[PDB]
Amino acid sequence: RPVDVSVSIFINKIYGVNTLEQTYKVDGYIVAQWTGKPRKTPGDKPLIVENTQIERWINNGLWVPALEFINVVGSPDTGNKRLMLFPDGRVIYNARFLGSFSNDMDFRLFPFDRQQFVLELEPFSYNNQQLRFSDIQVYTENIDNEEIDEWWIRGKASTHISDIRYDHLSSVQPNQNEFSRITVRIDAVRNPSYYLWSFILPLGLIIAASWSVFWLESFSERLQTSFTLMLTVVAYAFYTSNILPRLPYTTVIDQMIIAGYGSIFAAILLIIFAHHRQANGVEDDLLIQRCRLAFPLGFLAIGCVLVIR
Amino acid sequence: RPVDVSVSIFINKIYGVNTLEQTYKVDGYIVAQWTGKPRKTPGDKPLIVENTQIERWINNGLWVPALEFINVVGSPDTGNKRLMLFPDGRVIYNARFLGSFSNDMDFRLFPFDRQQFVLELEPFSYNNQQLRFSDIQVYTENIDNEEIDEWWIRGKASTHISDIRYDHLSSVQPNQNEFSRITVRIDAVRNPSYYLWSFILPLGLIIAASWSVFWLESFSERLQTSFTLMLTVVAYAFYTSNILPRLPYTTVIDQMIIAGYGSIFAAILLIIFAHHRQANGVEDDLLIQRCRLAFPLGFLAIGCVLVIR
Amino acid sequence: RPVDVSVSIFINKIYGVNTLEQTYKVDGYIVAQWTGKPRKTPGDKPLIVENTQIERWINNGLWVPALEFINVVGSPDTGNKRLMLFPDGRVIYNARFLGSFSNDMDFRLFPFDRQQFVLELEPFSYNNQQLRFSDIQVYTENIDNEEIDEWWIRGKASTHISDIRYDHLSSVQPNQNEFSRITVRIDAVRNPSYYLWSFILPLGLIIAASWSVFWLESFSERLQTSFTLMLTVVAYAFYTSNILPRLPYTTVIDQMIIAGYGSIFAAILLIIFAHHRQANGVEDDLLIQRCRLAFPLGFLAIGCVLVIR
Amino acid sequence: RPVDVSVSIFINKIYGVNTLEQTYKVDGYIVAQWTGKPRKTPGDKPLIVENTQIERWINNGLWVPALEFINVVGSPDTGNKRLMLFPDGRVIYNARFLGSFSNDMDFRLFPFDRQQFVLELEPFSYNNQQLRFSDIQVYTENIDNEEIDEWWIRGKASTHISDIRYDHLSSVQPNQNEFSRITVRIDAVRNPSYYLWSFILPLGLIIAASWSVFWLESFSERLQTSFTLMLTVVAYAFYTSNILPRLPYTTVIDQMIIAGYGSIFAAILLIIFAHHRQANGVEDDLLIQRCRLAFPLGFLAIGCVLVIR
Amino acid sequence: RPVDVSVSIFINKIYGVNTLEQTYKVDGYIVAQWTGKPRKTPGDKPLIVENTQIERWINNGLWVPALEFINVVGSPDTGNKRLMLFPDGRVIYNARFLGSFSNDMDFRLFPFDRQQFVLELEPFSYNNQQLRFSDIQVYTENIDNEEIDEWWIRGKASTHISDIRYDHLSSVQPNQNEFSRITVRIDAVRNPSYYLWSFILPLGLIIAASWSVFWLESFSERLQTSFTLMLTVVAYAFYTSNILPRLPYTTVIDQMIIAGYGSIFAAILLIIFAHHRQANGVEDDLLIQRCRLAFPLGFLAIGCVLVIR
Ligand SMILES: FC(F)O[C@H](Cl)C(F)(F)F
Ligand SMILES: FC(F)O[C@H](Cl)C(F)(F)F
Repeated sequence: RPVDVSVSIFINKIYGVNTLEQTYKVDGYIVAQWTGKPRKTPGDKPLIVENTQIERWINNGLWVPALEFINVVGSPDTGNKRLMLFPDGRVIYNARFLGSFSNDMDFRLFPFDRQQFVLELEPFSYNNQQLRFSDIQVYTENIDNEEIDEWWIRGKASTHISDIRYDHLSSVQPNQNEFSRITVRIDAVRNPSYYLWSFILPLGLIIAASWSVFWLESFSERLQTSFTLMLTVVAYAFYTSNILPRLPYTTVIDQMIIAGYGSIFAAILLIIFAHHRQANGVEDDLLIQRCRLAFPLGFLAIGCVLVIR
Repeated sequence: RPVDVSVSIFINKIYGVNTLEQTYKVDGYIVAQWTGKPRKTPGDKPLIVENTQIERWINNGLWVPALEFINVVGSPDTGNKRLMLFPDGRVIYNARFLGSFSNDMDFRLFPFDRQQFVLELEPFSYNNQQLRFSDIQVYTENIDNEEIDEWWIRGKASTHISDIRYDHLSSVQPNQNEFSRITVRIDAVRNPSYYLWSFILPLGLIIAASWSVFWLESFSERLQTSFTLMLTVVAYAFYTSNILPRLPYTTVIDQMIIAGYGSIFAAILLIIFAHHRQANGVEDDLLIQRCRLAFPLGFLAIGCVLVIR
Repeated sequence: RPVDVSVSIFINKIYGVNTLEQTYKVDGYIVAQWTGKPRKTPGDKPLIVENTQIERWINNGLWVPALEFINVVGSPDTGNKRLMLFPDGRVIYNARFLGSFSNDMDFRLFPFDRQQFVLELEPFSYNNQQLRFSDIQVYTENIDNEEIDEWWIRGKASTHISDIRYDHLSSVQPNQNEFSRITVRIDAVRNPSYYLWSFILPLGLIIAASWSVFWLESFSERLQTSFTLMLTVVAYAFYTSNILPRLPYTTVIDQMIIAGYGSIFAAILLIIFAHHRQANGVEDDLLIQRCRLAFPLGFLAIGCVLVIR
Repeated sequence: RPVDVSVSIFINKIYGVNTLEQTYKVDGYIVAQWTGKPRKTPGDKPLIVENTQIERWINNGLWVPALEFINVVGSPDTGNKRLMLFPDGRVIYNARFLGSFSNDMDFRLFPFDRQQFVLELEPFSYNNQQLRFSDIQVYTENIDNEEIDEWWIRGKASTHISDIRYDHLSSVQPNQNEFSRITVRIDAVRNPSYYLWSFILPLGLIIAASWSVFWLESFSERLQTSFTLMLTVVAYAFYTSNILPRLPYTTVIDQMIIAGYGSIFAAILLIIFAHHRQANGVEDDLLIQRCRLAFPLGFLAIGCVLVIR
Repeated sequence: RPVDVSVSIFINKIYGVNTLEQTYKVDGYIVAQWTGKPRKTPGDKPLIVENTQIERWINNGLWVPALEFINVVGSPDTGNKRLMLFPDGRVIYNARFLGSFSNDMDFRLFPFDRQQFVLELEPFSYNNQQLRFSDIQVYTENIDNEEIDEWWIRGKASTHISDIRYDHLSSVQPNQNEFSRITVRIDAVRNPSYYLWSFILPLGLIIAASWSVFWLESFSERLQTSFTLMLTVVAYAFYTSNILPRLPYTTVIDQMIIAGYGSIFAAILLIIFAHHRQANGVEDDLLIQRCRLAFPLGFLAIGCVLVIR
């Protein structure tokens, strides 16, 4: 009894990740085929109906089922519409769309995270007793120049037809509450180049050269240099957070920065201590200089336990 | 006599809080059911009317009352509309919406604020003598990975149908001035993660380490260094202001920063004081040295009386 | 002859002031009542016609005159429309609007300026021989938590019906160049809180401690520290300009910064001077030290004639 | 043979110059008058048609020619449309518009540039054999409290009606390839106030005090300080470009900053030279000190011959 | 059998490249000519149908094939539409458009990159058995004062009609899967001035002057300065990244900055090494001074082999 509808989704561009909103843009076309009461067409050739005309055929009683992108955020930008009406009953709906879609996204592993871009498609009014998805095909471009792309799309789309029970329906009871839903998935990993070389590396180099505070010979030189190193971290904190995507949690890079702030406060506690440890007023040289290769290990080992995954 | 309307609101996403404008975005569906004069439907089965076709039934006189979101800011983006016409009189309105909504929002406890996301729903044209809200259902998705969300939704939505006296009317007098209104409330708190770890903590380390100025032994070392400390607070003031939400009042971090400005201006006053307090130019190294844990308590006390609540 | 129309304007939110464009947003409702040729209504009860149906009645020849917001910038976002048609002739137009409005805005005393939010309403086609405004009512909410509002609405709203002569007309001549215009005024003052505590004050502490450059005892110390003070000002300029509203002129704050810029250059010239004022190559430490209160007073005096308002 | 069209343009606001896009915003009204087939109006008084109704009259065969703003960027926001239909034949089209317009804009003398704001209006479909522009009237308010205005309008609008021959037309040949085009010009200059006091002047004070490095005593003092002077220029470059208009070229202010970078690199090149020029290792203070007026004049001499215009 | 369509594309402005999205905007006209069943026109002169009227003529069965821009991103803003209906059958569609287009864009050689802006035009429904592009003419303005333009368009546009096989179709079989496609390409190179003079050059000047650490005479001086130089580079990274285009990879300038980061970390390592390389702990001033001409040549040699393309 229920009508079988065949869907094909051609994906043109996935662009513009919104990190705070957990959304993304997808441009492509959607195709839908189903079969109805056969029809008299001008010539025994299939009939083509574009854009403003489809509305007219609907007023004469053509059944064109509303298919909703569930995880889209607000009505998508619809390009051209097409009905290809075959004389032998079958009907093809073809539409181009650009829409900003929503999905759960964990950005904690930035810049080395993998994400999956999803489309969720479901009919708006007719349940699986009325309209069901027979099959789903998703086609993607084959990207070869992905090294100039922000994201490396990682493997072909996965498809998934299932049924959804909306328990709370104000309608009827026997199975009038289940709807048939297509789900498209595309896996991807982030192109970590720019973030590796232009952010991670110099943060290391800076945190590195911070240790070279201990090879200054007076105390006065060492503590005062600590305040210029101090400022540099704040500056580097400002630099990253202004360019990196805003998020509600700490990333890898964010943590290196918290680590950089610690190492600098750490030295200030010691440099000030070594000036006062033992009697004689001795700048505990017994302590410093031994720190010239103590801290680069202390930071680098107690820093080797950031396995938050 | 009055028409009874039953409302169901499905909430999909509450995102994009706007601090300055006091708004937030809500994507969902809204459902309204009422019963009218029973009807001839094709088959004794309910009738489904999608989108552009609803306008047609209106011109032939189907009564579909406009229900307005009172606390929206501008006409919402409405996705698919749907009428389900049952033969036994009952009528179901189903429409998807995305809208920017307004409510009172206090951000003084940032990053530890609790908010109320609110919806207020009321008919646009018909009073409670004519149309009244019978009951209200609000459904919320269940967030399990809340550690990657901007906001933690805290408990299920509370609702309240109420009545409103509109004083200034051009209509008539006998009981023609009250309207039926749904009010949905959702409580939520901010995910304080990114801000404790990447803002509060280094502000402490910076504000703490400002104090290590008193462990320099020269006067020249002490006064000149605090000016490097001065630059560091403005840079940190600059960092915060660029990333934290724009507001028309001071937050806690805002106050700590001013305290940071004070702690350093205060210090410059003592350093200059202890050098000329006593006769002969003897540097009062009793005031200094006493300051080495005088300030870590004074600030830590005058900031421990930021109990403004 | 001319139709008297009674207007009521309900204001919900005045938000989103744009300083550079001198615009602001207003959300509210508008009511217009006038009386025409009496009508057949279903029941002796008034007829309610919403949204898409109003357009229909215009085509059957119903007169609904277009009332234009003079100072709106672009087509306002119209929410729900409603006609209330009375059997006794009279007609009530009700529509919700959100719109961006323009008015002259002087921001020179920022953050201590007062602005007035203005609405200017005038019919689009019909002069006052045809359509004139009988009376105008403006209703505004009671801001109770005004300490959490950015703008303090200061006294209830002002109203004023008037007539406007359009000299340059391509029409006729006979007093057909005058139009009936409602002009709503709302005065408001800026909540100067955030800017005092987080901008004016720390700028003071910074400008003040600039003066403590004269209590360094060396010439090298005094001269070299001022270059750091210099850096501290440029830094503070960047903090302010990036956060404060952008304008085509200098504000109060904009000037303080220029003063700090001056004072440091003033200090640099003295600090470099007292090193060469007297013969012997002796530092006129009479001059400096006089400066420990020449600048804190001199700057504070020739800068205390900042009665520029 | 051709229909004469008389145009009136009332300009309400010119705002929002986009420096990078070379565009500017214009709010106003446009009025076009022509004379046609005399007509029956209800009563012997002219007829008014508003908004949605103009379309209806177009369908019963009223000619209202589409007039295109040639240098607009994308379809403009048309507020109200109004048709005034005269019994003696004349037809007056009155429409309010807000649109983003384009013109070549050279911003190289910023902040001392003059721009001319242009409107170009031409019929979309009809040539000068068919439709021609009779006259163009442009009405502008006179902005007198121009001191809070970003731009000083250098007098009332100039116009130029001409004919434009389009080579590549797919139409017919004998004189059917020329179109009637109005060109409105408004001249204006930028108010250099804000940019003089808040950008030009403190850059001068800083570039000036940069020179006060030659008045430090040891070579260590002299060289170590210019690296802080260096940091200061970079801090100031950042301040400007983040607030000043975005462009594809160097401005005046841009160059001042390049000059400051030069002066400081120049001083370092000299400071290091005067230290090793002679044998004995003796400090060549003949070269230094002479530089105390070499740079303050050299920059001020080689910098007042920037007659690049 | 198939209809020949002759296309003309007039390009008005190419503006607003989005580096991240790999998009750019194009304003222009499109003209399409084909010949159909001849027609009786009012007078024996061609008929002009504008905008809303074209819509009407379609509903009575005028064939106007919808032509889609393949690589536009979202529904472009259609300006005026015009049908010119000739009596001898031919039909000309002319419409103005503004749209955002996508193409692969490689920005690695910034600011010296070349881009080609492409337009790809193809019918939405009709194959080359039904509709084909006969010829394509492309018209571009001649940029004469191109020195104020961000992009230099380099030569006339190249065009190419070709045919496209779509494999995955549910439609017909005998040659029914191929579509006709116009492809326009426009070459352009970037105006490298502003980025050369305001970014590359002062970056050189700073990276150079960084080297002058080796001419300070104390170890204390040389090392403490490296930390101030360190700060200057972080500042300069922030300035560039905030002003320059966002990309997913490192550019030439991004590389210069990493080099400055390296050179400074390089020196810190040597300065600290030269202090302990030799026995006695005496500063190996042999290594130093040799470094005064090691780095400007070493950096200039191993950095002139960044021919990475
Ligand atoms: F306040 C400062 F941080 O400003 C900039 Cl980044 C510095 F350090 F270069 F001066
Ligand atoms: F960074 C260096 F310039 O050192 C500190 Cl921040 C200054 F500016 F005070 F000199």
